[PDB]
Amino acid sequence: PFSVPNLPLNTLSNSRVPSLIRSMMVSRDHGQMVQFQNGRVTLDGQLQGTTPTSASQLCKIRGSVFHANGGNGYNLTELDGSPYHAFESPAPIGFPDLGECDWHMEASPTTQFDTGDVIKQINVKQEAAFAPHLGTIQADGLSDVSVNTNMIAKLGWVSPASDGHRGNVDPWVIPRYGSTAAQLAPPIYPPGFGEAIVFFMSDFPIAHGANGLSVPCTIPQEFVTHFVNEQAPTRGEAALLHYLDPDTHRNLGEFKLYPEGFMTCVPNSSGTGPQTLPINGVFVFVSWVSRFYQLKPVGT
Amino acid sequence: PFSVPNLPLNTLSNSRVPSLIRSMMVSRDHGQMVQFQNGRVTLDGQLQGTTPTSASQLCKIRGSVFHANGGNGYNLTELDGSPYHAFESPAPIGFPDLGECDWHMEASPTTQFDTGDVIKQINVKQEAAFAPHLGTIQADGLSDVSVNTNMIAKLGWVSPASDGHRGNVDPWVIPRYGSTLTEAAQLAPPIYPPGFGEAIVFFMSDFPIAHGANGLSVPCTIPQEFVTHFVNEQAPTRGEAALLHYLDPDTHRNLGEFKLYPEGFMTCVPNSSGTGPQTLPINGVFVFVSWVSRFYQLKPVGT
Ligand SMILES: OC[C@H]1O[C@H](O[C@@H]2[C@@H](O)[C@H](O)O[C@H](CO)[C@@H]2O)[C@H](O)[C@@H](O)[C@H]1O
Repeated sequence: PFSVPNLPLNTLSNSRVPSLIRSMMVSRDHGQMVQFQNGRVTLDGQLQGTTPTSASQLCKIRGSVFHANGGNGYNLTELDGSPYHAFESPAPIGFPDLGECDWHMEASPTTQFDTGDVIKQINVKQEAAFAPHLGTIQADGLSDVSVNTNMIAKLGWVSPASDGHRGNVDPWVIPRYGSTAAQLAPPIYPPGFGEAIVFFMSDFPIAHGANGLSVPCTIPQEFVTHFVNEQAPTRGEAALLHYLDPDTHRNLGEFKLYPEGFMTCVPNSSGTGPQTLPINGVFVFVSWVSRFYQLKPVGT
Repeated sequence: PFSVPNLPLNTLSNSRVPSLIRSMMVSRDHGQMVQFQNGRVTLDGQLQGTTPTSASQLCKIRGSVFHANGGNGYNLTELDGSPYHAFESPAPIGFPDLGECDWHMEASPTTQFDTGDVIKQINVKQEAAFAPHLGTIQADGLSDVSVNTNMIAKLGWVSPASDGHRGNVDPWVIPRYGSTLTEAAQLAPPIYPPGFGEAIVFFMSDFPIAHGANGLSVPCTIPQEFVTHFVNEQAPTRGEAALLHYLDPDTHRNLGEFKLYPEGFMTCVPNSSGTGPQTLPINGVFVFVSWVSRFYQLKPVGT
């Protein structure tokens, strides 16, 4: 039988950045289509895009340093050191999906070292030499690292594109994985009947973010892990959820979780919808309903 | 009904550092006693020490910058910004438990910013002014940050203690959480091997460690996703130990027997050499078999 975690949202992680859920929101400006590659999972527990099981795999890169004429960078592997297979994902699992911005990362050797001198602040730009699908990315800060040095890089902060084609960091945009083409997790659309996609918002270090520090995702990481663990057969077109008060277990709103692993509500006329709900509530599965089951409006 | 995650180990996180499980081991040198404060949970889902629900809360510090008595640091809060209550727990939830080393962290404001110039490389030393239990730590790299600037710091790497009292980083050692007596601090209790040839199973992950006693390796007593699972399930503990099989999901073979105790740690009986689970593959899955007595004798594991 299908279930969602009985865990308060404010204790759970974003599925695109390793950061606690701070709020829920709907977006009129950005909610018409998203194609996030992290936080992508079916309700019967099939991982999609670059989505890992663990939050500890999120926004990390592993590779061997290459030195090329007018570029240095990484020949990419999976985080565990094993080969990257194109038949599995558009990039190695846990690869960041924050498109069209600079990635400021801390890179360390995957071999035992004595001193912090071998730890490098690197900058990955999304320009011509950004080709994760082809297994190669260019990175600044590697000029003094020996060729074939194996390193793990962890995303620290993001800033506007070095080439200046954008003024801000747009956390709704995914990368262009590179091609000469990647099998992306499919686009998510609001399915009609006044329904808006629910976004789980977390703060991440972003210089000039369109929404300041806020990064949206379509499902908490611990929900991803739960579905992968349970492998519950999908026995309906949508799973009806209640968002409960953690003290009283009283119903604060109705939500539909679709087989494609994203969630919707109908926001109240006023505007905000789930944004006015408290963030220490718990989702509970009620029953399977049709994809045209009409939800009561949520919020003020 | 009690269960453990049906997920391969190599896809799961260490519960002390946010890093994938690379191997299992028993420890002759360190396995007689551990008192890790992260990865601490009962089988019926009670969090202990500083253990968070989420791997994303691990090895993070949140606080407001102070300048006092020629030393700079943080008045600590919980990671969600809510107040840290002193004299109640060893430290805020997710606070690192890597004792007697320097913590090199990246600190960023919890308020929107325009430039990366506000992002600071800080060093937290475990010296006289390291008092997380009292809700205060000192850090190098904060002299140029305005008083009351609210920041989250994320652990990047650790190195030997600046004061030189130790030559390497020992990842088996927990912090001294103030000038308070360890007995008066509200620590998750010590874990002992329970007898009958049983050794504590340690889940090993690589973390960026300069001059580590075990190189990059950090041990923990349970995968983070196991912690979350027990907190979610709240399964009543109906036995003295939970018997597990470690299965190869590809070959359909039982690779070894393990006992998971109510205190949330796992044991095996290692072979004569004492290498035990270290030779097992890391892509296996644990499954709950049944509740057994503390005297239930396990088949030896390894080579
Ligand atoms: O050995 C203690 C200490 O080592 C590093 O500090 C050294 C410093 O002692 C030396 O004089 O200069 C180098 C070059 O930058 C380092 O700053 C670590 O930084 C420190 O955390 C501690 O591990």
